[PDB]
Amino acid sequence: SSYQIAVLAGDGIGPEVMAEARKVLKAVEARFGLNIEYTEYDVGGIAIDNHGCPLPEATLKGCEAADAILFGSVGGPKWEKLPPNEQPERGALLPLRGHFELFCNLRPAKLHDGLEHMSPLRSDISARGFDVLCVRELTGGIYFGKPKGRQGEGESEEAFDTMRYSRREISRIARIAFEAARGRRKKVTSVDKANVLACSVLWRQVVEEVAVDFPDVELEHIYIDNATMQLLRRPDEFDVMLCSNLFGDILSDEIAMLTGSMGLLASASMNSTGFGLFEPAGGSAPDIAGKGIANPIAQILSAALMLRHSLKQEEAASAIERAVTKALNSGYLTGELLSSDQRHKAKTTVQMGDFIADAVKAGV
Amino acid sequence: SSYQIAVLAGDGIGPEVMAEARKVLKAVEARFGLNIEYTEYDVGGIAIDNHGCPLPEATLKGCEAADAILFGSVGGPKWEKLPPNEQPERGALLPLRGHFELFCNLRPAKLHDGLEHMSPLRSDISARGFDVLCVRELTGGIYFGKPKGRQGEGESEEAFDTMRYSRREISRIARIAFEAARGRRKKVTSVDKANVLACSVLWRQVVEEVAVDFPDVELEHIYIDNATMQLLRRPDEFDVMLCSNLFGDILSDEIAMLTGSMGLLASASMNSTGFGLFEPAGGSAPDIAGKGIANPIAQILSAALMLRHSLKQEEAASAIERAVTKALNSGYLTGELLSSDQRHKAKTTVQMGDFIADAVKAGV
Ligand SMILES: CC(C)[C@H](C(=O)O)[C@@H](O)C(=O)O
Ligand SMILES: CC(C)[C@H](C(=O)O)[C@@H](O)C(=O)O
Ligand SMILES: [Mg+2]
Ligand SMILES: [Mg+2]
Repeated sequence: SSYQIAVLAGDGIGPEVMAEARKVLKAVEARFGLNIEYTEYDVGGIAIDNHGCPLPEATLKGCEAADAILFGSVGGPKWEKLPPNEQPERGALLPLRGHFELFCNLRPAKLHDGLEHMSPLRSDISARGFDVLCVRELTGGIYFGKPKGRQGEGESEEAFDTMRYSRREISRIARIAFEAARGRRKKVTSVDKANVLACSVLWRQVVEEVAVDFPDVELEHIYIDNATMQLLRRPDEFDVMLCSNLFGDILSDEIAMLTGSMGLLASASMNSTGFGLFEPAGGSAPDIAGKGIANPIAQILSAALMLRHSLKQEEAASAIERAVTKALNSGYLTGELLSSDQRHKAKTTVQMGDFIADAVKAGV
Repeated sequence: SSYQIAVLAGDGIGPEVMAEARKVLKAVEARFGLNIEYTEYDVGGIAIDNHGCPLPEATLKGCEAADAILFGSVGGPKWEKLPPNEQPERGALLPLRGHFELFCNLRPAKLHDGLEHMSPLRSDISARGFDVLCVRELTGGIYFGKPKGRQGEGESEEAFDTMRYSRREISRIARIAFEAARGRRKKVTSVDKANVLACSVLWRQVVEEVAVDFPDVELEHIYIDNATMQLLRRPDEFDVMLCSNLFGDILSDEIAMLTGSMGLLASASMNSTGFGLFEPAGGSAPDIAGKGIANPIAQILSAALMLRHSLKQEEAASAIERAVTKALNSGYLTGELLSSDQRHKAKTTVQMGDFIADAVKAGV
């Protein structure tokens, strides 16, 4: 039967990189005999312009009818004057995560062979490589906890946010981390602030409870402040990093920047039934939008993660991943991945998409 | 009149680096005619061993009678089996900050001339230098907010922590940041998560209120996740970074590690009357304790900050800072500051203290 994908390209470079993801997907559909239908919906900035809000009713209903959401990027200068609490990025993402109970965020990041020099780390550290999967709990903690608000006036006006976690919420994300570790390098590093936070005392406790089901996986705990430091000295010693909502927000961006290659990084946000939202790690880069410069790899790898986790099409997901590897080691690189004495070897967004789609079609 | 200093050397390397701070201070007392008396008290690990708790009554009362606290480092392997919530570091520091209302934490970090190569940043980034002062609010936010605890049992057992800030608490730390910026490079960067947290919406609002008193200082706002990334790409563009409690905990460690030289970094925690606690940024390094290897610079610069901020002895504080600079550019370096082909040029803890004290005495 026909899978149904909701396509939410958003703002900035979203539509131009989404076009290349669709191109690649068409090559995969033909090679593997998949029947996939796509419907496009406004989200973010474009939705505010066209409908008055960043997540229109029609869009939300469209996602409810889909097997997965293939998401681009949202936001730009034009809407920053809106209060930070009505801007498009938060306005679209928090309710989507909340509505669909997308509790599990996966953010894989690795240094690719040959591109170590783009990392902002010292060259002897980046030479060692790294490959870290950040597992972030997405629907609990301080993002959605109540009470939240403010009271009082004048000097004594106060605001409050509540961080809350239940054993059940911790155990379900921890299990995901352990199962992932089992397929990787069998180490989970859980990140908390258990010397200060009641939530973190419970976090650490529950993670140790879950660990009894995985005697083959090594478990260590690290404080969030220390983790930001250790990622700079020994990123090669981490495998799976397991984080609460806010800690994962922070650490995943640190790790992404350590690659030096955010155009290569994708993200999956999923619920327990396998429905998810799949997006590039980076932003909407409105200043390069419309010029065919943007790197479509992150959006293409988003589609690969969607095939794998939501559609259960492992062979098709793998084929995309290998087509990307082929591009990277055949010199098909975009401008931001070249030292700028090389900048004239740069491929455009379309050339990248064509190459990758052709590779899939050729049986890579 | 006689100043009174409470000396809390703590664990690990604390006592051996504290001895060098006292040595330097004796040279300063003679050169500037200061009358300072010191009383030593147990804190941390040693206090648990000798008194059953990390912050004995006698120690707390001793700090109440002092003009300032000169603090070493607390913690070590021996006490980690204690729950993270009874260990010495949290057990000593949170109640001290709480009791004395030490709302303002200053954590200056800079790359020193000639030591850029110790930074874990790529050499073209570290070559540009940086000098960032982290101002962290220390007594509010999620560290001390109520309610805090847990309820329920089994799968539905839940924990909670509450982040709370008042206009008054935000305005007082913001003013400190702006006044510091005014003496530095006239830029404050305020760090928040205003797209998610009610506290951060209020934070950003109050900081903009305070800014009207400082039309000469540039103000920008950045999200905490983005800040962790931008520190890796352009640390030279930041001057004063203004942070809430938890965000400052995280960012200040990231910045410290970017120096590559944590043995050079000191911290001040102060209340509005000028009483403070002054400590090295790093930990107690129990594995090198007792060998005369530890770098005493951080502890010596702690004493300089104490002279400046608590005792109002600017000339004496400055003299120490220049004696440290003299050591660094006369090849007086400890082992961790040398590439290990150079490791035999290393000076010991005592040699460093002697050199620095002699320099102060010679009128540096
Ligand atoms: C836009 C914002 C609400 C979001 C988050 O904080 O989760 C973003 O920073 C992220 O990492 O996806
Ligand atoms: C020991 C711990 C409570 C403390 C904090 O979180 O403030 C420490 O990490 C720090 O940075 O001083
Ligand atoms: Mg983020
Ligand atoms: Mg800390």
